Amino acid sequence: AGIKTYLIERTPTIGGRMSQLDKTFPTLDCSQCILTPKMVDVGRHPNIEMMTYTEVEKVEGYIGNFDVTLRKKARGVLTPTEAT
Amino acid sequence: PRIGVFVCHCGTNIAGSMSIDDVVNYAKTLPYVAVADQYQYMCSTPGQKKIDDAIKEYNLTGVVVAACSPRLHEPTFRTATKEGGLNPFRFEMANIREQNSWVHMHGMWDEATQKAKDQVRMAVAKAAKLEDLVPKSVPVEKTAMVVGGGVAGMQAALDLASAGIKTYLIERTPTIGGRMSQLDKTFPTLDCSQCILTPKMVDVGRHPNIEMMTYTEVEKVEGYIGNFDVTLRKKARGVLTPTEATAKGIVGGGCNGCGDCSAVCPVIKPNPFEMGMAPRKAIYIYHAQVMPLIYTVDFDSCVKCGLCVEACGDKKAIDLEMQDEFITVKVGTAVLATGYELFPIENKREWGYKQFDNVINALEFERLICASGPTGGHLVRPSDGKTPMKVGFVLCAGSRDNTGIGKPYCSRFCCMYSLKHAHQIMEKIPGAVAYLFYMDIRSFGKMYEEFYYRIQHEGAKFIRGRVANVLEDKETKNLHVFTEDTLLGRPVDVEVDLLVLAAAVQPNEGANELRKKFGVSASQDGWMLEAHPKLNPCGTTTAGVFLAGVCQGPKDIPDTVAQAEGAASAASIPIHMGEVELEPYFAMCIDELCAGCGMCVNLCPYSALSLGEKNGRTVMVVTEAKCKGCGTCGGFCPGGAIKMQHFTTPQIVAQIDAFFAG
Amino acid sequence: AAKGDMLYAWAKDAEIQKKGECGGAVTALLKHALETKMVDAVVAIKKGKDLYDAVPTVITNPEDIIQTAGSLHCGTLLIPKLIKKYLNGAKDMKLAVTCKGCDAMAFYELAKRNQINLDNIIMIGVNCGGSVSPVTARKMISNKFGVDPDTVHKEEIDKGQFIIEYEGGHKGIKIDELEEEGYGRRSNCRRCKMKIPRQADIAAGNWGVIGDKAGKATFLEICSEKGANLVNSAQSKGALEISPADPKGIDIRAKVEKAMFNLGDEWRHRDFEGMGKGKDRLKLMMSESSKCIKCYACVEACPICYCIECSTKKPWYIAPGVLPTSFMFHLIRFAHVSDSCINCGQCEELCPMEIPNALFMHSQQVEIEKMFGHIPGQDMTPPIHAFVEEKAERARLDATGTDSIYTNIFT
Amino acid sequence: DWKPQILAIICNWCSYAGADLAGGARIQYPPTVRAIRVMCTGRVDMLFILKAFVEGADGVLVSGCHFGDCHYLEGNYKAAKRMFMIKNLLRNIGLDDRRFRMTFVSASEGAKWGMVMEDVTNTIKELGPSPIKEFKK
Amino acid sequence: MHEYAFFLGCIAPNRYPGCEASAIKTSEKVGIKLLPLKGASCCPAPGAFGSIDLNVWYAMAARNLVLAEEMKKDIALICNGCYKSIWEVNHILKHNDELRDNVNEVLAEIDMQFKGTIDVWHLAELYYDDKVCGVQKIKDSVTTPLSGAKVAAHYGCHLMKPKKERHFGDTENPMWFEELIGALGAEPIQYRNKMQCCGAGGGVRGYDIVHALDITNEKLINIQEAGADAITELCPFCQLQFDRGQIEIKEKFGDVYNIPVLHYNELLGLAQGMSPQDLALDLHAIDCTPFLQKVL
Amino acid sequence: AFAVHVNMERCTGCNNCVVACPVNALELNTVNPSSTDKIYKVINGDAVILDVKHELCAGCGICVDACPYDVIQLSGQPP
Ligand SMILES: Cc1cc2nc3c(=O)[nH]c(=O)nc-3n(C[C@H](O)[C@H](O)[C@H](O)COP(=O)(O)OP(=O)(O)OC[C@H]3O[C@@H](n4cnc5c(N)ncnc54)[C@H](O)[C@@H]3O)c2cc1C
Ligand SMILES: Cc1cc2nc3c(=O)[nH]c(=O)nc-3n(C[C@H](O)[C@H](O)[C@H](O)COP(=O)(O)OP(=O)(O)OC[C@H]3O[C@@H](n4cnc5c(N)ncnc54)[C@H](O)[C@@H]3O)c2cc1C
Ligand SMILES: Cc1cc2nc3c(=O)[nH]c(=O)nc-3n(C[C@H](O)[C@H](O)[C@H](O)COP(=O)(O)OP(=O)(O)OC[C@H]3O[C@@H](n4cnc5c(N)ncnc54)[C@H](O)[C@@H]3O)c2cc1C
Ligand code: SF4
Ligand code: SF4
Ligand code: SF4
Ligand code: SF4
Ligand code: SF4
Ligand code: SF4
Ligand code: SF4
Ligand code: SF4
Ligand code: SF4
Ligand code: SF4
Ligand code: SF4
Ligand code: SF4
Ligand code: FES
Repeated sequence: AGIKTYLIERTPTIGGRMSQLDKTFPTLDCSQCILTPKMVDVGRHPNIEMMTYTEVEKVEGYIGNFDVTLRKKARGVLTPTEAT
Repeated sequence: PRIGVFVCHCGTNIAGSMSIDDVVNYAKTLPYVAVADQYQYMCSTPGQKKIDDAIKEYNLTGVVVAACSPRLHEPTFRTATKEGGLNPFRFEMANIREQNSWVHMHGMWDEATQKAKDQVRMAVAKAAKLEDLVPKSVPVEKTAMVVGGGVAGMQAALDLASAGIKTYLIERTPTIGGRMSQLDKTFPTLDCSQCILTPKMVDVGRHPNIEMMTYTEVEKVEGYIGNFDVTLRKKARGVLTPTEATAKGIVGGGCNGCGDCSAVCPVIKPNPFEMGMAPRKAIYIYHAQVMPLIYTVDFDSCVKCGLCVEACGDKKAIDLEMQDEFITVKVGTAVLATGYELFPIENKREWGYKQFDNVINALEFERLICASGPTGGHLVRPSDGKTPMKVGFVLCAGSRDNTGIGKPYCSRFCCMYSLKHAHQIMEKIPGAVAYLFYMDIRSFGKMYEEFYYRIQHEGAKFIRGRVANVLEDKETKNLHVFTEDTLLGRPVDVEVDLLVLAAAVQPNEGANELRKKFGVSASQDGWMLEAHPKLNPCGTTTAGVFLAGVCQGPKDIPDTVAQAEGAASAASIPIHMGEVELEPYFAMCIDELCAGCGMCVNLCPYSALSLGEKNGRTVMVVTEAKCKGCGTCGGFCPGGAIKMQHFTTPQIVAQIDAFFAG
Repeated sequence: AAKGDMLYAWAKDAEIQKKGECGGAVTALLKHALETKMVDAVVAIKKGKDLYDAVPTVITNPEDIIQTAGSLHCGTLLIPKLIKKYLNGAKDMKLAVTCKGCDAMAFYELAKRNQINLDNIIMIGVNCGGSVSPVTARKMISNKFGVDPDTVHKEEIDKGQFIIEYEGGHKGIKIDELEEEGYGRRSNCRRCKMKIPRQADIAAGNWGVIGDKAGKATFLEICSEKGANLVNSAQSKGALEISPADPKGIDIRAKVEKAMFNLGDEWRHRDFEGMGKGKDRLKLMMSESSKCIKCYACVEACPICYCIECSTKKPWYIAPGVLPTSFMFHLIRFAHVSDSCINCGQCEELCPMEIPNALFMHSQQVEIEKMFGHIPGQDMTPPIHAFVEEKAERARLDATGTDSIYTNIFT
Repeated sequence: DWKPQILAIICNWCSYAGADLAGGARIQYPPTVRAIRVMCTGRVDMLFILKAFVEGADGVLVSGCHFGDCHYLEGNYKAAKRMFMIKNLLRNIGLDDRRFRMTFVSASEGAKWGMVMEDVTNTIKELGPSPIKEFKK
Repeated sequence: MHEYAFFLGCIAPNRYPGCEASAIKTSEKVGIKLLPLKGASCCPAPGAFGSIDLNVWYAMAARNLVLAEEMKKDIALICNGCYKSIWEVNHILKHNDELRDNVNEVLAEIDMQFKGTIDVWHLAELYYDDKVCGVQKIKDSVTTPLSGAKVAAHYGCHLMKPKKERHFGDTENPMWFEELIGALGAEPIQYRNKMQCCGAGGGVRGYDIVHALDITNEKLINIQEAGADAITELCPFCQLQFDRGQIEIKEKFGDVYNIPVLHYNELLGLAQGMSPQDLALDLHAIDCTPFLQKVL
Repeated sequence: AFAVHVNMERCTGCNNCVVACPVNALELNTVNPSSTDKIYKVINGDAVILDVKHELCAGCGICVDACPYDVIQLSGQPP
């Protein structure tokens, strides 16, 4: 829709439980396989700021402006962008 | 041309069926192949990096990936090919997993390897002849259409309008609201069903961005994701709104909903809103809470006595000679929300629905129990007007039935609404007992199990047995329900004063006609089909059309509203952007090969082909926006004057030739 | 006089009526149309040399149609494809064209494919009982008739025998006897069954003219309103005489037409079973077609071949330089033409390598016809693949009683 | 010494989906058929089939959507008419017309796709090598 | 005059011969010709013989079918149990190939083959069909009104059920047999649970007579409560149950009904003027004399 | 345009349904006969109604009132 978005995930990867599922009822599609495209879309979208392994420490504000403080947990490894 | 062949292992899903090393060496020795290489997961970031590095190093013209299905990973590898300095459409896949490995796993290995070599050869042959395409971008009209004015249609319309898109709300009936307007109280919260809808009906009626068009149908639809030229039939309502009256010149106004017309009309007919239990004149409203309070005239039953116009007087809202007006509207996207009707349960003769007076179905029970219904909210027996004291509820009536008469699916909400009706009778008639003849109570939603617990606590009897047949006592008109109590282990004969059938639901009347107008397919169950059953339950395969509500499958009001807002979001995605890219599979006429015979023109379902003047010669003209890439015309044309952009005859014939190469 | 009338017609002009094969009504009608300016030209056949040479001619001077009078039985040519190639498909000028049954069928095939303007063309159709190749007629006359062919004045197929008029007298031999000995009408003419061109605007013949007018009247059948107008105008301006036909003449016309149908069926049979069945027919077809030198005469002469570039010329189908050409060359013509082949024989008779193109194509056509029920060349019905219908497709799948297209399709 | 050469031309929206579903469900069948994947079966020109048979296809299979279920409203009616005519041509050129068939496989019929594969393989094995390969010489 | 082979099973010829006599006479009066079946036997009775061995059930029913096959005629029946055996084995062996094969190699020991060329009809079904004698033709043939008689119909179970295997329509409340009784002039009455089994099917009549009689007594109670003066039926099994079982109920229990039980062919004969002696109404356990006083 | 049904089983061939029908009596007994079609004709001893498609009857009851041993039923309701 065009809105810049932050995606906060506490774990080092996106996907959730459906990434753990093997096959999916009632269509018996490979659960991981169907998910793989949408994960790639999220990872490549320019309007999504994917922040994995991060939590929400505190939130203040209202409908207008939410001042959300995030904790970027020490991943220990640098992405290419951060390394550069 | 210089082609790179990259063979995925899919993490032993392919290497456990063929010899990837042998496939790779064969690809190396193939003609036109610059580099052949392999990786464990070509769909992963190192795999795309491998493709890009190979492109840069070897100056690759095209890329062939021997991997899973194109339907699974064309976008991924097309984007990987773009990132690397190529066109996305210089890429071709060889499906060697879902059509080689998973089907030739056992005891046949060199045969699967030979099949893989053949598929790689055919893919390389096509890719050596692919050339550059650029997807077509088409503008999107900034309006939207919502067909259906039920809760799902109203929610979708309000969502689009509040997002700012101008919206058309088409409803075949004179009022919006749908089935939820007929409901009396709502499970599991027991809120007044009509009351919750009323603010939202007022919002829809007042919203400046919503063009509410009640009592109107969709005659025809042509166009595509960009512009849908939708023709609407404005049925002759017979009565003028104040706006239309002022436009026609009557200053005094149109219809203010006073009711004098229906006070004087002498014709009396059944009310379809009240499922036929209640009278209504020829000029009428369904109920007093209809959103456009405009008093339709029923022209199939009006006798043109002219008393209504005399009653209306100076308002002059009634035009007895009105005819069906037709309007053509251009819209960008469309949302389908046609809802449902009750399956005809008179076909199940063992439950005497039409033949015994005191057997009704669940929407008739809901109208009988509502305080605004034909009764004063008092449930009485149809046979004699006396108050029942024992009421039976036949659950699964026509459902989970494989005999060919009923429906083979569960209708989702019939266990819950039967619990609601049992509660309503036990609380409205003191001392009345509810018997539910059930076969799998299905209270799965939020607070549903607690609702079930509360109903059992208030004292409904739950007999686990599907009703076998129903006999009517000749004198008291009481109904003898025969089944077995499967848990007790004995047959039963429960004599009730009123029997309620929880009938199955089916797609509304005319829904198949409308979904064929819009190009939507149907499910196995008969409901409208979605794009992907798991990850895309709103969109359809035809672009620009979205589903909302029970029309896609039975659901409760919460699930229906979630689906409706999801569909509104999906329909807003292309409108907010304003651009949308079409897939460059179009037909392109080669004019100095066209002979102007005009025979291909009738082979296009979408009328994309026509005969036109170019350089004096009459040749064929493709409306590239209307073309969909099927290929019928280009497979017909004897002279080869039609070129299919990514599936050209030279490409397909090169694939055939490569298959027979040895 | 009105769209269905059967008439006797002869020319008022005595010289036109002498030079006509019958009463000169085709040459009086063509002359009248030209000189009253219904049409801007006239495409007829004239002798260029000895009567064995038939030369098509566009005539604009009304003074030159007396030269077109008479029927040449050695005129085995086909007119409508010449009108598309060198007269711009009659898109701007009205024409009046004299045509046989195959020439009327070709007109309708090309008009289906939008290559000529039948609103502009007027078709005066002649009955045809068959045509002979000129050189084969010469050999016939030299050997079987025992005559020097240059001696012959006129020659005609009348009552199923080959009458020739030379200096000394006249002779006659049964065409069936000649056709057994290896002469006679062309093969496709033996198989032909389009004897009275009722799809044309007028049908003229010597069948059904009995009694005092047996050689000085033409049997006219008015087959359209355009032909009715032409005939009424000619009769009123006094270029043509009209008397209502004799009912006995109509009856025996029907009987001769029916007998010609039966003879055509017999020859269709004996030829199509002469080609073989099973893998023997594939060896016949493949060994014959291996002779093709790719002159493309069959493509350029076929009425149904209207494509700017033939697919037989596209390098992904046929290798450009390989001369012992593939069977694909003839498979591409079987696929594109066999659904509507009018059995004109031009492909067979213009082949330098003597390949039975018309026999192969008609053998396929007859049963594409009894499969789909489409008769080529009769009217504006679109070709079978240019008009596919939902209900008909359902019908043929249900008639097979099967879930696919595999078997229970043929008997 | 001889292995049948069968070529399939399957539409993208029902027959490719059905073959993919069979693979996903792990339905085994012999590895004798190789597919081409066009968008609709309306794309299939007659010259494709004839080119296959003259290059030496022992069999040809064309698989598409059921009648009334074409993704492009009516593109398989055109294909059905074309293949009926192709059946007639092969019978009259003297090649065995059961070397060619057209099956209608929906997107959910992976089992039926497997059965089609097995039956096509069996029929071509009974029929034997095509005669064109020796008639050419 | 349509011609049918007349199967004539065990109970009608050997216990209630008036039923078969009236069948032939009344069918001839209307446009139907009932031809004797040459050496037909017990249709292997579906309960008492199908319960023992389905393969020999198939073989004997097929032998009965191939007799009429050699006769080149369509079977006509007057028994619901015989209809079950004959018609259903015909239908099963017209479609099941391995069962055809098995029955054929059993029958080949007696020089006899089943090919499935004929059709099986119930006589009441023929009387109801419009191509063959219809309700109007029955009304025409009726010469004694039989007015002022309340008559209860028992359909039976093997004619109409299961409806997924037959073609007679609704099994919950059919009215077709009520139209045939209304054609005769007698008013058919409706009673509680009119579609209940009489209790004699499946060999229960022999295995547990008290159980079968209780099932029958439930029906007799409902019929008396309605007020019937006779019970029409289309099955000699059901007639035997309703006739003998009234006597056995009178002795084993203490219940007296004295309700005459008549086959529809016997009522049709009475309507068309046949005599009670010519119908052999003296061979029934329950006296028909009150009903005869009412309708005569 | 009603429908008449003749009980062939008790028809004696008396022909008083043919003589008395006023549509049959149109041909020979009218000045300038309008229509010359006939409902009944007694073929093989019983009255056959040629008016198969129920176009000429007018529910007069002259034929029902004529047959001596009532055998003609007149249906006044749409067939
Ligand atoms: C055994 C099993 C089998 C199933 N099989 C099927 C099946 O076949 N088909 C089917 O349709 N459904 C199936 N389901 C249900 C399905 O898993 C759910 O419908 C679905 O996963 C819901 O996804 P969700 O995004 O809401 O939650 P989740 O998938 O659980 O995702 C929540 C995500 O949020 C993250 N998160 C949580 N708390 C925080 C926080 N404070 N800050 C940041 N991130 C946070 C989590 O790490 C996780 O990544 C199955 C469920 C189970 C248990
Ligand atoms: C007896 C009963 C009791 C129920 N009780 C409850 C309850 O207590 N709680 C609950 O949550 N759910 C309940 N449900 C379910 C609930 O009714 C549905 O979830 C809900 O109504 C779905 O709404 P919808 O908008 O999708 O369809 P609908 O409400 O049916 O609305 C569809 C609308 O589209 C219109 N329409 C149809 N076809 C066309 C067309 N071609 N062109 C234009 N307009 C068209 C219709 O006229 C209608 O106005 C009950 C259902 C029944 C049958
Ligand atoms: C090859 C051939 C075979 C025929 N066979 C029969 C037959 O079996 N039975 C029958 O009744 N009639 C047959 N006819 C037609 C017969 O000649 C007519 O009776 C005659 O055309 C009547 O016209 P006419 O004498 O009145 O006018 P004519 O003055 O004869 O006019 C004849 C017209 O035909 C044109 N013409 C001549 N040769 C050809 C040709 N090869 N192709 C096309 N047009 C040509 C001339 O240019 C002229 O315009 C045949 C005609 C041809 C050309
Ligand atoms: S591209 Fe396909 S085959 Fe390769 S790893 Fe990914 S899913 Fe597996
Ligand atoms: S009388 Fe006129 S203004 Fe009042 S409700 Fe009727 S139509 Fe509307
Ligand atoms: S015209 Fe007469 S019948 Fe019609 S709505 Fe008005 S009052 Fe009623
Ligand atoms: S929701 Fe309940 S009552 Fe309705 S079909 Fe399903 S199980 Fe039966
Ligand atoms: S593209 Fe082909 S079919 Fe279409 S008009 Fe041109 S020549 Fe005819
Ligand atoms: S490919 Fe041809 S027939 Fe198909 S939609 Fe495009 S133009 Fe029309
Ligand atoms: S093909 Fe037929 S119409 Fe043409 S010349 Fe031969 S016989 Fe006459
Ligand atoms: S005319 Fe004969 S030689 Fe010439 S291309 Fe045709 S078949 Fe070949
Ligand atoms: S293929 Fe030959 S015989 Fe057939 S229409 Fe063309 S030129 Fe005439
Ligand atoms: S063979 Fe086919 S492609 Fe070639 S000219 Fe004839 S119709 Fe056109
Ligand atoms: S009712 Fe009158 S018109 Fe009809 S058949 Fe009898 S006599 Fe004739
Ligand atoms: S009047 Fe009666 S008895 Fe006489 S012929 Fe007519 S129907 Fe028969
Ligand atoms: S989409 Fe498969 S046949 Fe058309």
